[PDB]
Amino acid sequence: APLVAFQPCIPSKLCKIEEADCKNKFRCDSGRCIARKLECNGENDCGD
Amino acid sequence: SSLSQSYLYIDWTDNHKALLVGEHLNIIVTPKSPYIDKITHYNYLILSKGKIIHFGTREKFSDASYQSINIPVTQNMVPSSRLLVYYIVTGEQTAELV
Amino acid sequence: FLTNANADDSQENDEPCKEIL
Amino acid sequence: QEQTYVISAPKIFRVGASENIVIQVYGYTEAFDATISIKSYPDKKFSYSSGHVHLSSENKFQNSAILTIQPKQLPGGQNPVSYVYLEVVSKHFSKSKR
Amino acid sequence: SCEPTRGCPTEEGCGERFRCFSGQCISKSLVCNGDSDCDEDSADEDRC
Amino acid sequence: DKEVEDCVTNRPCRSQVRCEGFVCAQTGRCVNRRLLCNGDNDCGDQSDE
Ligand SMILES: [Ca+2]
Repeated sequence: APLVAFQPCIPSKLCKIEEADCKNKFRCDSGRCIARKLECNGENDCGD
Repeated sequence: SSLSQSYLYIDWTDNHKALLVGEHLNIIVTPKSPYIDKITHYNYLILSKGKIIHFGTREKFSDASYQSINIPVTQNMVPSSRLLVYYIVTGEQTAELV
Repeated sequence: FLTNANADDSQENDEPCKEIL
Repeated sequence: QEQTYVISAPKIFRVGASENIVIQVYGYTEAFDATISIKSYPDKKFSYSSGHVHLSSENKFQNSAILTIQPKQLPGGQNPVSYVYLEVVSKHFSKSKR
Repeated sequence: SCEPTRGCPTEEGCGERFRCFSGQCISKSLVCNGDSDCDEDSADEDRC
Repeated sequence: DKEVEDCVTNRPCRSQVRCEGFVCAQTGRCVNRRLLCNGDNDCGDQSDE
């Protein structure tokens, strides 16, 4: 049998999560804030 | 920009000159679509201030044209009003709100 | 609107509108 | 996707206003019912207003409910409620939206 | 054969996501990615 | 092992299952409208292209 179980829920609170807003860094489409030196570097450094 | 290339064009001329209270408005609407076999009617909503004040349905005639929007412009419309018209149509499996 | 026919206006957000009539 | 629905509502609900909410269903050939409803958010604990509507060939599978948030039934407090759920329940479907 | 009390459930739509022809939903970042990102018959690659 | 003959018909028929697709000219296949002009024969007898 399973050792952990999950059930749907009607929650009872909001979400307090925040955006990256990551200063000088470059936000990849996956949200990873890679170093600005890697913008147009010619290798895929976002993975994306 | 219909992904299904299915459209609903309101034939009206958008006029800045007012309709008179209680008069019959008569608007044609043409549902051009790949799937006109399935559009047995379109539906319409008349919105005045914030509220959907009238709603209804408009059936296909055998000539492949539809009941026009034939409504008296009743007193609840008087500063201005807005007409919206819509249908859902099916492909073989997919569907689009037009 | 709420519909199962493949759209949701949740993808759109307001502007301080100025188109005039 | 042969069976489908639309519910259409004001962009913002005004508290204390008699908001009218249209329903249209498609692809159905036996009559049924739905309960368009306004509920508290996040929790869905409190139904602020609910209406019960019959969908049939005789209604051309269209209806509307008139629903309101009574100003005193909101929980109030120091910073006021900014969101609410519009829900539908029916045989065949349910969904809700902020 | 039987007359059901309980009704047949509907689909729900892909909303802001791209609907593939199967009924599965994929992110609009994957449309015209140059990969067949919908399983089975790609549709994400159509007429780009 | 079988014999077949024609008749006059006094009964209705509904045999046309419709096609939201495209009806291929020779084969009568209903291809989905996205399959036209893909550079490929989906009708069996090339009619989609
Ligand atoms: Ca083809």
